[PDB]
Amino acid sequence: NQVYSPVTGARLVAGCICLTPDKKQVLMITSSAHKKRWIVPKGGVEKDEPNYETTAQRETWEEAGCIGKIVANLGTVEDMRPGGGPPRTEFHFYELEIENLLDKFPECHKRHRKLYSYTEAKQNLIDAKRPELLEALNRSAIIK
Ligand SMILES: O=P(O)(O)O[C@H]1[C@H](OP(=O)(O)O)[C@@H](OP(=O)(O)O)[C@H](OP(=O)(O)O)[C@@H](OP(=O)(O)O)[C@H]1OP(=O)(O)O
Ligand SMILES: [Mg+2]
Repeated sequence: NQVYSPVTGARLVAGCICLTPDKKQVLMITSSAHKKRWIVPKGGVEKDEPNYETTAQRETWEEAGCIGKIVANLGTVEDMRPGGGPPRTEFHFYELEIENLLDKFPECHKRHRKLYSYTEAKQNLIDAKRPELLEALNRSAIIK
């Protein structure tokens, strides 16, 4: 039920850089694969979905119980990895303004969630070994 690139054959994923009204803090969730690594909400595009905004906002709700307004398109980043060969993932990110953070959401028992300063969020994605996600974060309007 997943969607792949007709060029690279890379898996199409969409996610959100969820920033507060003041643009000081960003919403991070713990990885499911590894419980101590901090990432941002994102997930596979599905066949029915008409655009990437739909995937982004769906995954943002499921993984982080975040509701908000998409204010910007941060373009794409790739999971370019060791050796040669095409990327495995093509990520489409959007900046979202956090309107509401719900206590309950589909994966609130599988993950932790917390607002971080730019400084600490940058360290977390390094620690998490996800510089593609840090690229996307740096494209946002976060204060540093
Ligand atoms: O759908 P899968 O084939 O299981 O893909 C998983 C899944 O990615 P998605 O969220 O995009 O589905 C993991 O994310 P979780 O939802 O389990 O958190 C992600 O782990 P991260 O949490 O680090 O993103 C992991 O990537 P990794 O290679 O780091 O294990 C990735 O595997 P793929 O390489 O097959 O995409
Ligand atoms: Mg996911």
